[PDB]
Amino acid sequence: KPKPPAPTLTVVSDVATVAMEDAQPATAQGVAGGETSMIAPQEVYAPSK
Amino acid sequence: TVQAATKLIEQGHVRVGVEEVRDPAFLVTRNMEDFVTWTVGSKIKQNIMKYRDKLDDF
Amino acid sequence: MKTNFKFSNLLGTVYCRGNLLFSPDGTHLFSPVGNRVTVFNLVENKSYTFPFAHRKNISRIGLTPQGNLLLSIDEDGQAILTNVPRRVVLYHFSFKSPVTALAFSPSGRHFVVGLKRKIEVWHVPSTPDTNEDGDLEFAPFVRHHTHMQHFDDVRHLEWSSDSRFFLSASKDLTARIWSLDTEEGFVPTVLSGHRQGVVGAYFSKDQETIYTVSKDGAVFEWKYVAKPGHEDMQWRIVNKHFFMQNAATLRCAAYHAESNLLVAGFSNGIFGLYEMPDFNLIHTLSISQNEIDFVTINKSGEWLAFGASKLGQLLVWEWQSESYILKQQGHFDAMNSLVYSPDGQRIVTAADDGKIKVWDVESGFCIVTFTEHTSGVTACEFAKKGSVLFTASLDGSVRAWDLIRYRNFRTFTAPERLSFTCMAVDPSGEVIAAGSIDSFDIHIWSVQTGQLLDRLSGHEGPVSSLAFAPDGSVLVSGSWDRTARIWSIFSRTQTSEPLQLQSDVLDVAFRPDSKQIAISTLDGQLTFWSVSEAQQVSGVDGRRDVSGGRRITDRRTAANVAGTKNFNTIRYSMDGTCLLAGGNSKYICLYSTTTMVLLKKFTVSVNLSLSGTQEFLNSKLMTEAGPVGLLDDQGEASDLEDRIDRSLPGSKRGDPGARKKFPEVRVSGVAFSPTGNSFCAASTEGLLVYSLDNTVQFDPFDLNMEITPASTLAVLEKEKDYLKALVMAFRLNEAGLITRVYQAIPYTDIGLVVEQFPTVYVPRLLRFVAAQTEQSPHMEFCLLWIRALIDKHGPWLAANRGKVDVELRVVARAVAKMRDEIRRLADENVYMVDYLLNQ
Amino acid sequence: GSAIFAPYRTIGLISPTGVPFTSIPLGKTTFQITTSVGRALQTYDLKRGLNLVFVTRPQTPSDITATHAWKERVYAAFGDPRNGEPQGLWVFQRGKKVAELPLPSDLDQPIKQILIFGGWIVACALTRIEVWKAATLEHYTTIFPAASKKGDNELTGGAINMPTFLNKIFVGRKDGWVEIWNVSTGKLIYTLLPPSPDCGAVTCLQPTPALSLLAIAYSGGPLVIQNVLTDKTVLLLEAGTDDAPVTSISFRTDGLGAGQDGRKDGVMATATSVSGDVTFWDLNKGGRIMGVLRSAHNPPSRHNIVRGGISKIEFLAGQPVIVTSGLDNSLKTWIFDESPFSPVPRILHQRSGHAAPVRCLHFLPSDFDGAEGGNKWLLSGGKDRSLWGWSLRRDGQSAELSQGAIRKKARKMGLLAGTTTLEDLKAPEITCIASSLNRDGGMGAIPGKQMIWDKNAELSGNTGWESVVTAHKDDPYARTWFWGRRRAGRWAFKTGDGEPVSTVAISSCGTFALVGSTGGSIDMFNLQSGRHRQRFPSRFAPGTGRHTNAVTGIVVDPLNRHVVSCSLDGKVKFWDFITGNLVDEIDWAPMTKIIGCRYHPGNDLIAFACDDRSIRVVDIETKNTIREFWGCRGDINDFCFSPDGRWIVAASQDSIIRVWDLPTAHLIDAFRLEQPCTALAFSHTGEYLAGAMEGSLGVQIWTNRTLFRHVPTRQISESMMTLSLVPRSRWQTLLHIDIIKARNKPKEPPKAPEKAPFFLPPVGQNGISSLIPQETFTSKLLVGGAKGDYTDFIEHLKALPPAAADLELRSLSIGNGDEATNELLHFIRALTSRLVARRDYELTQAWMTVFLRLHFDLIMENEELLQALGEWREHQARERDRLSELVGYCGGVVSFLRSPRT
Amino acid sequence: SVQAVQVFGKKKNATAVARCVQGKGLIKVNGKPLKLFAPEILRAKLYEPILILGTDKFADVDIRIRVAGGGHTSQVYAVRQAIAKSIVAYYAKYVDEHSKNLLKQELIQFDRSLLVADPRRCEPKK
RNA sequence: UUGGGCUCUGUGGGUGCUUGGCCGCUGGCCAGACCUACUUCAAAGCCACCGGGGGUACCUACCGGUUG
Repeated sequence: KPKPPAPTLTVVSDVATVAMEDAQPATAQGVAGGETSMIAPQEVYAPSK
Repeated sequence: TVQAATKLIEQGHVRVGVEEVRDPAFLVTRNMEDFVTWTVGSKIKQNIMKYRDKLDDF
Repeated sequence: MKTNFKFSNLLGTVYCRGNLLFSPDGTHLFSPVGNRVTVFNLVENKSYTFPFAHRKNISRIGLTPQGNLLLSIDEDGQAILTNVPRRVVLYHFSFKSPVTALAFSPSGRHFVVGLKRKIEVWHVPSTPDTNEDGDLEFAPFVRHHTHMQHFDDVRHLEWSSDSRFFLSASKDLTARIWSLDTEEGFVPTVLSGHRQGVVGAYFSKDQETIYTVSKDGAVFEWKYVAKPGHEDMQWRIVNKHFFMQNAATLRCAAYHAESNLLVAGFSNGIFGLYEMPDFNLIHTLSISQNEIDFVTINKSGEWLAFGASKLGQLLVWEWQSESYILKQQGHFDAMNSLVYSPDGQRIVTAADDGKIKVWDVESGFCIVTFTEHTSGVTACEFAKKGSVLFTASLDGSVRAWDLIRYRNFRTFTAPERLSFTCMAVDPSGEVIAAGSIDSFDIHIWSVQTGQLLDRLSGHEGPVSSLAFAPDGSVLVSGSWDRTARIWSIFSRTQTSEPLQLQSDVLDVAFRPDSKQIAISTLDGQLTFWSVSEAQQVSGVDGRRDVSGGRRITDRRTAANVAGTKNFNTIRYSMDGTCLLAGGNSKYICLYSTTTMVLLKKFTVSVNLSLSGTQEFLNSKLMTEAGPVGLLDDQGEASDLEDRIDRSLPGSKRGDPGARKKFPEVRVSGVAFSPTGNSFCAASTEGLLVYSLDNTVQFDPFDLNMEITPASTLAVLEKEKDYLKALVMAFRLNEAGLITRVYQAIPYTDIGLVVEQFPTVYVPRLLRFVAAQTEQSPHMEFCLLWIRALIDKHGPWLAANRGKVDVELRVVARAVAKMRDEIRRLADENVYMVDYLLNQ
Repeated sequence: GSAIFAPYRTIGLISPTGVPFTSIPLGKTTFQITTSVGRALQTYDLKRGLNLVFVTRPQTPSDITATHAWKERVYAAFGDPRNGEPQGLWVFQRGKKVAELPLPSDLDQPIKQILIFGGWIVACALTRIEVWKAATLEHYTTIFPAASKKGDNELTGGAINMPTFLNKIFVGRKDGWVEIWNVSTGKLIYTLLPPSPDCGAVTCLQPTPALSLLAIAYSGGPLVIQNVLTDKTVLLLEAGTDDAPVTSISFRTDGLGAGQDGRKDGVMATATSVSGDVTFWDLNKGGRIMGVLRSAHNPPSRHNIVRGGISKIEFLAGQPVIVTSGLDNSLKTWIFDESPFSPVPRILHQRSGHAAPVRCLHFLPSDFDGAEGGNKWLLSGGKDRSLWGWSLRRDGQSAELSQGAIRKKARKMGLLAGTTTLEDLKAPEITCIASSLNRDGGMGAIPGKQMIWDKNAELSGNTGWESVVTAHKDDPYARTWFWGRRRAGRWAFKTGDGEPVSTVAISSCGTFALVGSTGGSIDMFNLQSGRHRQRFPSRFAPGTGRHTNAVTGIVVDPLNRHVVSCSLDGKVKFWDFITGNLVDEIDWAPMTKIIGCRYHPGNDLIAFACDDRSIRVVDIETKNTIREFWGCRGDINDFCFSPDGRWIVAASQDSIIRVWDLPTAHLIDAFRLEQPCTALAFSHTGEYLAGAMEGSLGVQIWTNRTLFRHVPTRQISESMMTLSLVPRSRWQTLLHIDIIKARNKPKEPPKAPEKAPFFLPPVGQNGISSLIPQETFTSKLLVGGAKGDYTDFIEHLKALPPAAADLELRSLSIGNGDEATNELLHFIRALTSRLVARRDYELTQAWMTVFLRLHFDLIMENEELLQALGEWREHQARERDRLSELVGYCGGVVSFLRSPRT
Repeated sequence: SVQAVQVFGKKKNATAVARCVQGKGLIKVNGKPLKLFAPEILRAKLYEPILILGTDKFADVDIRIRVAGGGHTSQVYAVRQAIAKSIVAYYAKYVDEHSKNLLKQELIQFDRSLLVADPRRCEPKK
């Protein structure tokens, strides 16, 4: 039995999927690949009270 | 006797889960004592079925 | 289908116990894995693998500085040389020693090799590539000089730049200078003075000073000056200094002589580099927790290459830019499972070490690592979208990643803490099915909300392998309670139908036509059922059809031996007509699903480090001390970090000590590919990616007697009956000809020929247009093709929809590549330019 | 010569000439036994088994008559000058020539033997001795013996050396005389005659271990040993008959082995070449006989095909081994023991080959892709009735296949001394073989020993059963063979008709084996059980497809669906296997007569050799002929496809090999051979081709120069918006080159010291990279814009690496504000030009996006570019409209096809 | 030596031991022969394995069968099962395993129960 | 098919792609030969695995002192 789940937080950035990947001379990803921000519009903003 | 048990599992009639086991230090935790049983094509298992008279040849 | 799968490339393991190389062109990287050598072309992201495969693992890789020729040597000294640009293997040759040291002269006329003590220099062989009217010789090498002037292991050799002298750096604190041929004003000479054996020794550019770099981190520069008493001169040291690495030795040492700068990697996994003749420290950094096994340098001298043995951990480091060129990490405990992607582009693996990683098929790289799980990671799967991935791992968490934002947008866990051995997902991308091994219950969670839905139950044992029928109507379980179990869930009754078997289950599969299931049980036989009428329709007993055995400490005969006689994992053909099935064995089997006979049998590995790769061991391996591959050879190690054994007594599964000398070969997973034509197998040789071999084999479809390539060209050019030419070209089924005519015909008659084309041939046609759309640059033309094709044969295509399933998928991925490839840029550019036009 | 194959090796042969072998001791341990293949020399270690140490390259243009071994080197005299062939003498060392020698010009004599001593080398040709200084390798002089008779002058016997004499050699004559020659000044110094001149011609002579004591052997029957300085007889032996002359002897030099107690010394061995039995004398009391190794080699016979006869015998020095070789391709070694005293020795190595030309050849299929490949085991069925698993890899793991204890059954019969012969006791000469190794489990297949050819299943069905079927000459049984145990197996089927077997093929699954009779019966056995599954036909019209004529050329479709039967006369019948019935016949009866079939799996291909000198290839899936090849002028001997399907190769009786490129239906290769080839074969990797000739025993093996180097031969004989080839990767990193640099930075930074060493040493090519090729790209663009053709600058922009490209594009400007000066505007014009040329749309949009991204402010600040911008915009609008319309249309309808039912 | 195959078959509470060895060819039940032991209508259900298999298979071996437990129709299905698993096991262990696999194909494709005592336990609709 | 058979016990190749035996090795030696000379200058540092709790007078390691 592994362990009870202890809650863990982990931060992500605003930079892109290419920043998430590892290191290599090319990005594999396409051209529309790269301009996605790793977070969602919700994350950058939602209207709220 | 645990000597003769070592001899068996060194020849390899003794399965765990679904694998066979050679390493005679495979520390059987309590969830696996219920599972560690005899292997597929074993003269031993066929001997047991011989004595208790169900010896399926299939 | 056309089932002739020659060995296409290795993949997913990235460095073995070996020596790195550059093409002299400065772009391609040679590196050894297992017993094959892969090349990474760096400029275009590409990799491939040669068609040879030694027996033992690679130990040395040397190149001809011309570039075309390669010699790679294994442990125990077996040797193979190949021509590179035409990737064929030329020769096999046996040193009588287990090789350690190797270098070719820059002149490319001889090479030197250092065996355990003996030093050798042989010629280079005249290649059939190089002579105009040439042949394979019998004895391809001719042995020029030997040298027994030397007292221990000979661990590095290096030529001069004028290809006339060479340096031998020993393991007995000595170096020696050696003449190629008998010079006049010369004596072959020694150089001594270190404290722990030298690793490198090299000439200067102006070949007067020579450097040595010796294992306790002591670099000595030597000049040939007079003795301190002034005809009489002497090789002595002009000066010396030490790397100030506190607490290790260096193992690896290399140095560019043109640009006069030196690099040294140490046991603490840091390396440094230095502007040499003045001895200033350029910089240094730590790469990896383990250590450095080998360093080598660009021919131009811009790039540095590190190979770290104990992990994957290749990295190539540009130094003056203080930047990585690449940082790759092949796995380091075995691979429990894998899948392809519904892209078809790339495949995802999940190891038992803790990392999961996404390999690209082209360009040999793990594009992505995730390390969110803390334990061994069993099975991995894809929802039909191919953008969400599901892993299930021993820590008790089913993690659910997204792959277009790269984050685990859920995790799951059972209430009482369990350890999922197996899982899958509904192809909806909406429901996850997991199966433990502690509690037998099979859980089902909602993707869209995450909170638990239903603990299915019914099982007299742990549930062993799970899958959804690809339509999504049926969940199928197999458990070790001798039983397989049809769970129909999404019906309003959530019903269950049993299926009694003969013994325990091991792996399940479906047919893309969702009517048929294939379950692979423990006696080893496959049983094939139709789902609706739950009746068994076929069976294959394949025990002798898979037994290959005789491991170390396997004291049954290779025939009798238990536990190598079952398929650990089967998988269906994308065309839906052939099983593939591999497991704890030596062999992968390939079965016909209807005729039930064996199509094909592949061996997984020729290697001999691994145990079960040959079904009989040999007498002269066996000693009066048991098998020789059981001696705890740890005592004869030079490093304390290699003398310790931090092992565990008796852990088969994940134990960090990694005693790991001589392991098994288990075909732990297989997977076809969603473009057909290729499949793969996850093994502890890394990962092997087989494909069909079309172009190397002539195959007529249904030929005639009058259809020659010249006949096709004639009716193409003079007669110009383009339809007839095309159908003859496909009928002949050869790549270059079909290419030629396809390029030839006009883009106005295209509608004519496709409207008159025959629909039996049309799917193979679709495939060919897909290949052209991808790799040939005649894009707009290929698009006119695909337009006319579907516009002419829609309702027939929609009528079958399944008999062409791979052709559909490949054309869809092709126009997706084109789509995301160009039209984003087109729209973005016209929008931007419209804006700046409008101020 | 050939335009494809180069003769790589005459494999399968150890000693086919009468040639005296040679053996140089080495170390205190090892011996080199070196014999002539017949084109090159070969050397064999003795201690490391008899594994092939060296072969010689290049081969010589003639037969090799003479060879000898000195310090390490081997001297090879070749060439019969009396008939055309040029001759000569070469020095190899480690198998490559290190020297040649000057020969006498006036040398019309083939050269018998070489002999090396003092510092001189000695050549005995036919009647005339030449000598060389071996130190400088120079012809010293030439010796000539004289006689009254052209009989009497002939240099037979030989010429050896007295162990301790000085520069003297010993020659024997055709007359019974022996002549001592001081070779220093070239002077006949003594002559000796034999007692009882009824003895005719000295046959062989050899110096004893004793001092000054020589053994001359006359054809007339006596041996004699003499004090070669007192010329007194020491021993005389009636040791040969006038029919059987002693032709090579060798003395033991050990110290023990005589006097009926093994302790005393003086044992010698004598050999003829009219028998194959060697003889051992104990010299001690008066020279008694002590024994006969009866039939060490095969006994020679003139009426028999089986070659025999014994070449030479050496007692190697100091040790009781004694090496024999004969004619029949066999090199054996024998040894005396001690503690049982042995009159005759026992065998302690042997290496053999055939005794006749190789009749059939067959590569073994792939050990799937494992250790073999396909090219390790070439199987040879040989007219001395054997079957040989040849290695091509390690030529000491080639093993004969045993038919059971054939040698023992002979020696308990009487076939050895003098009712048949040994090859008659074997199984008869082999017609054609066929194999599989799906289920030959290697060695421990069926543990315990199992009977042979006799006419249980848990244990077989675990490991592996018989795997190589073989049809013999005239026996209506068809034999089986284990391949895992190298031995004969336990099944030997009849025909059902009783007629002799014609051919036999085997399943893909290795289970079934079908035999093909000359009566027309086609029977099927299940091999593992020795049983009889299906007869063809069993019991179009069922129960009737019976072949009238001989059935040659069956093969299994690899699904076990069809069998395909080839009659001798007439027709090919595809049978439904599992029924046992005729499905479809095709008929070429009234014009042709098919002799054989070759089948290609994986492509559903059959080839037929038919008696009109034609080869008809039919694709079995479509049951109609696809090719018919017309090249043969002789009767087709053998023919086989290469596993690519690209070639079909044949050699007829016309001593000519032809090769057709199959799909092009053309004649690629054709060449002539010294003997017509009697069996070709092709390995399963496309690499090697095997062939066997007629008369020489042992095969030739060729490689595939087409596979290794591109050969451009095809000589039929008689006797619209495209893109560019840029790595899409390369422009992909060009598009995104900021963030890839950000990620290829490491997270931890390197540890620079405080005193950073300024002015890092120069790298790359001249301070810049190695990937920028070498000849002011500003000058390039400006000169294209001064001109109109931007193509040089453009292909150069293709020719940049990504970082240099990005750097070049960021280093653009307006400059002086004059119209001709702005990199920006002229770049825009370049892109327009590329678009209207419709060439590099991809790279166009790429450079467009990046350039706009990095120049937006200035081009907003100006408008003199913006007009050409709008022109570009229009062209872009048209092109993107057309293209995006096409691609979106297509991708959408393809989605709709993949998933219609929503 | 003397070949032996000893097989089981089973149903709700019948138990069918059957031994199959080399012989003339007879087929027996408890000590009485085959066409006689039954509720005299179900003898087709007894015959079914011989009639799928063709008797030219069966003319090698001898099949004793014992039975007990349960009612008639239980016994009957048991005997057909032990017949079949008998003759396929004897083909497994003393003639070619290829004839085993082909025979198993004929049998299973006819019906499953003829080789597998696929039993009935209780699991309704939960 | 003019002896048969079991069982045991030796030797030889094989059971991994064929480049020689030896030595003070660019040569020699396999019958071996010569056998002891020659010298400017000791050293750079670090780490280096015994099962847990426990006592510690003596030995030791260290750290800080003290006279001479």
